[PDB]
Amino acid sequence: PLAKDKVALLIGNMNYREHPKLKAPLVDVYELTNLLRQLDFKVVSLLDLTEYEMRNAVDEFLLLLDKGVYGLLYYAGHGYENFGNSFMVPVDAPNPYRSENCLCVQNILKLMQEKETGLNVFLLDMCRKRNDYDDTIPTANIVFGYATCQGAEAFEIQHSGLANGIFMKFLKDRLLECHLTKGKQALEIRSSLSEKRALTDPIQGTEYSAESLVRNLQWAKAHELPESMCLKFDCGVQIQLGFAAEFSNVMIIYTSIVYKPPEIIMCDAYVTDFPLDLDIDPKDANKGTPEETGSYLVSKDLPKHCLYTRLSSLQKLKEHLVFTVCLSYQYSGLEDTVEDKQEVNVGKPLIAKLDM
Ligand SMILES: CC(C)c1c(NC(=O)Nc2cnc(-n3nccn3)c(Cl)c2)cnc2cc(Cl)nn12
Ligand SMILES: [Ca+2]
Ligand SMILES: [Ca+2]
Ligand SMILES: [Ca+2]
Ligand SMILES: [Ca+2]
Repeated sequence: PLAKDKVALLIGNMNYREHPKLKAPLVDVYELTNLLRQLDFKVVSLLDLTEYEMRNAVDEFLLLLDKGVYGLLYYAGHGYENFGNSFMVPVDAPNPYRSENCLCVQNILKLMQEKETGLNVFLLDMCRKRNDYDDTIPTANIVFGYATCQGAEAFEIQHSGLANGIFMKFLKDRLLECHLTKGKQALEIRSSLSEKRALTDPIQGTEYSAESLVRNLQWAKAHELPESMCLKFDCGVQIQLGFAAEFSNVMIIYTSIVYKPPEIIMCDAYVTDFPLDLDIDPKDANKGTPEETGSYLVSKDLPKHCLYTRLSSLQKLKEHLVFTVCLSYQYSGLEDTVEDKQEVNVGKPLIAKLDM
């Protein structure tokens, strides 16, 4: 068959405020978005959403689900279940959980089933609490997937490894064209298909469509990365300031000295003074690999020799992304290093441009 569009939303919640902090979602969201973009999906990938951010994100995904489109929703993070109703827990949720602070899976699912979409895929990779087992209880083209592990230890053991994410295996094996570890865990996959649907089905391809143009530009607005800069410093140094997206809400910056002038024999440069809403620890800025910042991106896909800084949390940017690049310089016979600065405005990078 054909897809009228291919749209995907991936949420990975990790940095929980009142609950144990998970680690696996970063990896598996990155890997699955890589897969999905190779399958022609436009993808949003958001780490660490609070209830409000998470609800706004899901609502705009649901607003893109239209007659004939193929929609994938993926969640990883803490979940709970009560009485047949499963809940995705946002990172700001209190302890104990409540339904009031959480997004109910079944509500998203009944809204996905409403649309007359050509394929709905909804995959959940939940860490349950230890004792939170299933309860005693009494369409469109749909694939529902639901994985559980009991406890963060079992979750993080089973998700340890590269490439071994349950739903990425499932989609590769079953929707195109990892040892069992200790603990309690479960997988549920349910499907109802009128005809065969696959993620490799062509998009119904338009030369001349306003609707297609709107869909592409609405997503592309949320993914404008800053136009990489080279800063002139008046002492004759030039510092190159480069950018990369790791997620829709995570940007890596990389600073490098592109040259020193004749008179300067020692030079060093770095970034500081980021917006407070992003909560950047400066010990996790200015590192000598992007791996040291906590990025999936490596020093062999990002360019060499830079100081690397990871700006996560870009959806929390109230205003403009503004920072100071600092220079240290030392003249050919001088006893002391000179310091210099310039302030950079970087705009509203990535999902920060939605301004919500
Ligand atoms: C419309 C487009 C950008 C889009 C989404 N939109 C959002 O995720 N919107 C959002 C809206 N608001 C907040 N937010 N509220 C407060 C702080 N952050 C966030 Cl995180 C996300 C979501 N999923 C998809 C998939 C495709 Cl394909 N496109 N797309
Ligand atoms: Ca239960
Ligand atoms: Ca993994
Ligand atoms: Ca604002
Ligand atoms: Ca001095």
